[PDB]
Amino acid sequence: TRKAVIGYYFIPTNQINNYTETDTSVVPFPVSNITPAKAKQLTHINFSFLDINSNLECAWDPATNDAKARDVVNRLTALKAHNPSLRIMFSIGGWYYSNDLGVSHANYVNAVKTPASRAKFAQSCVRIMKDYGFDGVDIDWEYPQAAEVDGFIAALQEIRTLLNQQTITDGRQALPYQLTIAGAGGAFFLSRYYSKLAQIVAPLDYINLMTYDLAGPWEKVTNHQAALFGDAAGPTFYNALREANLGWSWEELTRAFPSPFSLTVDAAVQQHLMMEGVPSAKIVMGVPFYGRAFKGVSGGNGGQYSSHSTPGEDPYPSTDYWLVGCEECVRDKDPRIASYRQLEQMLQGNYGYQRLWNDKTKTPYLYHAQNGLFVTYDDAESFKYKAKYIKQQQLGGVMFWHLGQDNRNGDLLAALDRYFNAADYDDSQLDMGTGLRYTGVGPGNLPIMTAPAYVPGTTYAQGALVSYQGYVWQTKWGYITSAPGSDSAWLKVGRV
Amino acid sequence: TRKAVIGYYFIPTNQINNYTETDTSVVPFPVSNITPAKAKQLTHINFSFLDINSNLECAWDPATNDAKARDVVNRLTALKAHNPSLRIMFSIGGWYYSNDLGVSHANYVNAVKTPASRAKFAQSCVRIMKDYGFDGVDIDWEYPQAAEVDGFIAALQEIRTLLNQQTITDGRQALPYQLTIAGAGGAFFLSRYYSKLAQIVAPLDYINLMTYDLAGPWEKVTNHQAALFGDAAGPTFYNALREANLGWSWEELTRAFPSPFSLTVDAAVQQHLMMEGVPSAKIVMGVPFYGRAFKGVSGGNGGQYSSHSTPGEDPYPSTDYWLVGCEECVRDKDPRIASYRQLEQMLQGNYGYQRLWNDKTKTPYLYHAQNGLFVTYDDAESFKYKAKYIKQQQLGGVMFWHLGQDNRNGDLLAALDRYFNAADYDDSQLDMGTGLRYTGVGPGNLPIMTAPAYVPGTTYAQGALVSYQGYVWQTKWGYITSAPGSDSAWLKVGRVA
Ligand SMILES: NC(N)=NCCC[C@@H]1NC(=O)[C@@H]2CCCN2C1=O
Ligand SMILES: NC(N)=NCCC[C@@H]1NC(=O)[C@@H]2CCCN2C1=O
Repeated sequence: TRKAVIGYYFIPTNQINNYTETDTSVVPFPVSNITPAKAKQLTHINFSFLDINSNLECAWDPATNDAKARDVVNRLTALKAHNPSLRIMFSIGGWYYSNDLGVSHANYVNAVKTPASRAKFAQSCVRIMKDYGFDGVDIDWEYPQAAEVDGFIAALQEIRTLLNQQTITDGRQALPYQLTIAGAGGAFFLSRYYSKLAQIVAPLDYINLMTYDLAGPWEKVTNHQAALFGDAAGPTFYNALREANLGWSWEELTRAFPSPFSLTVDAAVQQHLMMEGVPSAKIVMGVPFYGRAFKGVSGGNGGQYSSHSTPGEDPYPSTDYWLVGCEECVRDKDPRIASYRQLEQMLQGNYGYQRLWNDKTKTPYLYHAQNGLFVTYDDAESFKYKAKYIKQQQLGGVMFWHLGQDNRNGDLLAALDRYFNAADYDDSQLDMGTGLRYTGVGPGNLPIMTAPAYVPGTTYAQGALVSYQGYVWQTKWGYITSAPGSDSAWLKVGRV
Repeated sequence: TRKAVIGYYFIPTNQINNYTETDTSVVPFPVSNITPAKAKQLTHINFSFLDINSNLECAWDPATNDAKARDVVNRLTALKAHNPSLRIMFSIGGWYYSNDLGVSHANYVNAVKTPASRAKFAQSCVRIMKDYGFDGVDIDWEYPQAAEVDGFIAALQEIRTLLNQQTITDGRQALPYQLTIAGAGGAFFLSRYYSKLAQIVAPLDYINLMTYDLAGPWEKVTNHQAALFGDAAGPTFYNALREANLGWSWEELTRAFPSPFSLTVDAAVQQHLMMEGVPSAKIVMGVPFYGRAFKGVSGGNGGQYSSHSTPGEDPYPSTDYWLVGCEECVRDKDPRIASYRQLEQMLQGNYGYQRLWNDKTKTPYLYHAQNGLFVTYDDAESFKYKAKYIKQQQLGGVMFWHLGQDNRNGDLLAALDRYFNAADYDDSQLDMGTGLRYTGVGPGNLPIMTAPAYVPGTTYAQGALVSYQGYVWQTKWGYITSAPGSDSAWLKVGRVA
């Protein structure tokens, strides 16, 4: 099965309202930049972002010029002429609109509240999809909280019901309408809805993990924002999942959620695979087409794992654009984020940056020894290991933010496509390294094991293993006189 | 309120059937050994044991001569003439009958299954109670677990309803019929029903904790079987309550159930107190009137916390009776258990035992340097600390197993009564020691705390404390923008006044 390659196309309301493909000063990345070749390397483009309004319906920014919006969307759907598998999805939400303190947060909470609010909301998503010509719905609420999760799940189920009906009504069996969400790629936010992951993923074609922004100026020490595996020399974090609303025992929580742990892409993927009912084929690994920069770092590990003096607030609370050579940072008034396109230009500009590589995390980073700057980012090299992991772990594919950040030749996208699809690319010998793997074990990823059938009437010693009801169990202490599932002394440790 | 003093009177079916008060080789402990003085020192006598038959009703062992059974019980209820507060309870169950692998275990599981079975069983308990002249029902199922607990709770509730009505019918308001159970005194068995303790205890007058047998040959390291407090030098154990179906977070489980921990009497009592809705007044501390012996122990620490070579199978699989001076052990065929009566004799018999004391656990022990023996037991001195604990912790009283093991003068029973009631006993200056106390805190026994009210729309740093919906909450990590409650970021740490 072809791996999904999902790229976000984000365009601010002012750029839509002033849309032009001939003046990068107004619209830095117009649709025309997505050439036929690039359209063929994508399976999905997530047009972003739409929102949920006070009327609790899916809707465009109230300030959007609808006729201009329709034309931009039509340009995107026109790309399907070059790739019959291409889908132009539209994304609802994003951090700005939906975070707990975001401008539209209450609308998300209220829209999933009742059977009626959900029906109205689901209907609006499908109506918007059909009216503008989109191929599916992607919801990026960052993020529903424990008490809102059942409502969220029910809303997704409703949209799924309506989309499947629309697929048949439109004769779209060959390319069914889809439903996806952008899911948390870090344990802290993930813990909000983790316990009900299976129910959340059931109505989805994919859950696209935001497995990046795992480091930022909001953290005390610099770190890689999307390390594939862990580096023992780097910072470790509290494993929030042990506090998720699971109802599991201490042994179960402990074995599934070691703490502290390394916040990496592998951790997030493995945490999802640990839940039963969450299929690897629906998990999509997100990757960033941008880097995060920090100032005020010290030497010793090339800028890595160092204290820093970078403001963590949004918007950037200063006028000091200190990321040397980053012209896009001046345009966007924030030196803490730089597109791969800009970083590549900074590297060939002799600005004082050294490109270094961490072979544990399998990610590159820049160090500016003169100015004390550190940049964590991803590139065509880190993408080889992530692509191999996606294939080995049988994931659904890759997602990335965002298309306008790739370089002019579309090298990052081309690399992802190459790694999955090129007949002459062979990563059989690619060394995945010795970085730390997440070793938690849960209901969903128990190892295959064998053990004698449990025998009623037998008394078991501590550490004994038996098979019962299709799983292998081990005793937590001795003199066990009742059965697995009915005596708490038994721990499920394997399957089959 | 007077503290309860609940003593078991256990008599095997063969002794009932050949009951005699003039031949200790047939009946070692006849009822006649309970004088008026002893009757006045007790508040309850738990006659044991009755069972639950295949008809799922309370019943005597089928092999019991009924007339002889009534005569033994009559000797016990006649003691009431000497103490108007005394109750002769009858106990249903016990280890032999009710353990998972016991001969009658199925009957316990099936009797509590449905409204009909529970009604039938509860009616039979009250019928036996009235027919034989008992003053209450005590159930000692060791122990219900899983799906059985809800049924058990409903059966207890049903018996309570029937007893209360019987009390009114009989005009027994001055000494109402009572309902109690023997409860696990250790976390492993306690974990079976721990999550529903409040519901189990609601219909009871008392839950009598079997806070003994916390050490035994079944364990690789010798230890005190009923330490009041812990000795950091002794063995520690996995806290099984961490595995009960409580629905608590990892932090809550860890805070409530330190692990490994010292299996002590204080741990069991504190573990019950940690659960919301379990009143200290209903908690009864059990104590043993017998000791457990180990052979093959090493020198150095008086036989304490040493490897040993003591058989663990039951029955005692050997014919070797190695507990020096213990002839009772010969009569009963097991050198691993001895009554306080017999142990006291071994101490007056110049057999080479040293009586030592652990000032952390507040318990005595015997050490036979010559033969490599260790005996853990309780005596009048250890009962001083336990009785003071009962008073300080406002527990309902003390329970013990069993009356036949006290010495002929009834000194252990006399000591307990004295510690609770004698005007001439003063423990105000008795030092409880520095042994390890159980310090778990449960979401159901949080301290009063004070914090600013939670402000919606605020972002909280790690470790911040706020008050919200009756509790004080602490954040487990930073940048918290969610409200306290089920949300993973917040931990209930205190109660708002
Ligand atoms: N200015 C900053 N931080 N840019 C990085 C934006 C990362 C971007 N934010 C989002 O909310 C969407 C949700 C879907 C995935 N997204 C992103 O990667
Ligand atoms: N021979 C031995 N092991 N004697 C110790 C028996 C302890 C005794 N056993 C039980 O089942 C009753 C239930 C009520 C309290 N019990 C005991 O202490």
